[PDB]
Amino acid sequence: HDMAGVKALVTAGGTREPLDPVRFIGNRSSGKQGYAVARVLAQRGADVTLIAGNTAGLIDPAGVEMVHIGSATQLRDAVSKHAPDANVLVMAAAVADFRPAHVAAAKIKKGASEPSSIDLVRNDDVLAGAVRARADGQLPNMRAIVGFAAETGDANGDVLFHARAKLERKGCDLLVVNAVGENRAFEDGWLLSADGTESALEHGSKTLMATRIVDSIAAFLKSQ
Amino acid sequence: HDMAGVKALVTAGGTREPLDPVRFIGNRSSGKQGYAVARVLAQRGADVTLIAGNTAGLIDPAGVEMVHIGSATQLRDAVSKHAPDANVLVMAAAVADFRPAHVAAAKIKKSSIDLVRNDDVLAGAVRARADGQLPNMRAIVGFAAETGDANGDVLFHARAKLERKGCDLLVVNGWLLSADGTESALEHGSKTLMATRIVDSIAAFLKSQ
Ligand SMILES: Nc1ccn([C@@H]2O[C@H](COP(=O)(O)OP(=O)(O)OP(=O)(O)O)[C@@H](O)[C@H]2O)c(=O)n1
Ligand SMILES: Nc1ccn([C@@H]2O[C@H](COP(=O)(O)OP(=O)(O)OP(=O)(O)O)[C@@H](O)[C@H]2O)c(=O)n1
Ligand SMILES: COc1ccc2[nH]c(C(=O)O)cc2c1
Ligand SMILES: [Ca+2]
Ligand SMILES: [Ca+2]
Repeated sequence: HDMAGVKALVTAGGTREPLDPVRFIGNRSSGKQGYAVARVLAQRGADVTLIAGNTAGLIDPAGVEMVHIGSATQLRDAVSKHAPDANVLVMAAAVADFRPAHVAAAKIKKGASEPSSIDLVRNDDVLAGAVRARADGQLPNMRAIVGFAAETGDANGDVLFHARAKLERKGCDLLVVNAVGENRAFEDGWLLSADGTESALEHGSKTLMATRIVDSIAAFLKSQ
Repeated sequence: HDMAGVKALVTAGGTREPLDPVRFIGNRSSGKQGYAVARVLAQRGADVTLIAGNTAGLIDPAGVEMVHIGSATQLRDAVSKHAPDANVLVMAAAVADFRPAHVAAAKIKKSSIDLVRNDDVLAGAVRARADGQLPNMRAIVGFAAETGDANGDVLFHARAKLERKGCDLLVVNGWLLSADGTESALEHGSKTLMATRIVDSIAAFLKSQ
């Protein structure tokens, strides 16, 4: 029970930026990977609370207090509220970077006219505010902040050169890059610790992936 | 088994228009209504093909030919390949009306997005039949999604949609509008009963033909 006596808060799923009651803007996270690690935590003795975004269809993990949100701002409101109680923070949510400038209260009808263009307004970075909040002494309880990253690589640089920067810019303790697995085929794995450790993530299932991460988390709490 | 020897084509769920590998634009359909009709359809003897977009984790109906799609262009092309074989088309998919002007092949690293309209598949099916490309098509069904405003009721707007679209039946959400001008109400029973009233209403038409 390596995680006995730990209150752990995790975010999972992808957020939806409404355009109107029906249309919206999204990121392609199923949420399964985030659910998978919270489930392991509960297994290792951890006190888990799950903020989940649009992951319905998935079954609620046993022993985990669940809270549901929809927009990316609804996430920030949810995270801010439960955060000063948690010992560990895990942000496996694919949070939307932007949202429509205005939301109509009703459906927008399809016209025979040059389809207009959607202007955008930036959403609050939840993980960056939490590093600041702790840094400002607002988190006496927080012992661990874990991020998740997706990188493909550009001609600026590969997938790996890109997330050493993101780890340095966001300032979290561990960063999981390219870490979602496959149970079906065609469905780079990299753990970046804050020590400069670049342990690679074995290609495998969501569970072994989820196990290695909590495995990587526990060690840190012991080093602390 | 009133639907013996009937080839039937169904769409259900929603489409997703890529922005890049990760971001996309969609709708909020469950797919439940369409899956329910294909299910009821199969029960009465139909050769069912389900072109299915985004759902809530729904399970593929059985005895149903399934086709899975993501974008709306993937749907149009999916419907076109399978259309000349069917005797009935049921267009319960919530199809995206537009898609991004540009799609990135890789992730966009951290404004305004320009848009392009998607071809209206149901309208393309209604005229296609009128033009004699579908001797096999005997019934074409649309589904209306209305919230309403000050220009009219959810109800009025969709009297317009029946005339603009030109299909055999239009089911509004619970109400059902025939091409006779027939206007029926749907009791909010189970989606299973709604789907039952619907196929019953579809069947009635094929005899009136
Ligand atoms: N490009 C599109 C979009 C809609 N659909 C179909 O057209 C019907 C009408 O649905 P609705 O979205 O309410 O009609 P729209 O013409 O898109 O009206 P609106 O202005 O509300 O968007 C649905 O069966 C849907 O499957 C379609 O085939 N072609
Ligand atoms: N508004 C946001 C966006 C992301 N994150 C967190 O920051 C990490 C970065 O995820 P990713 O989307 O891959 O990177 P971005 O922050 O979007 O940066 P970029 O656009 O450069 O890829 C993730 O753990 C995510 O949960 C967050 O909480 N706040
Ligand atoms: C945008 O980056 C992504 C893309 C897909 C994803 N899936 C999951 C998951 O929780 O399974 C997380 C996640 C993040
Ligand atoms: Ca992003
Ligand atoms: Ca539409």
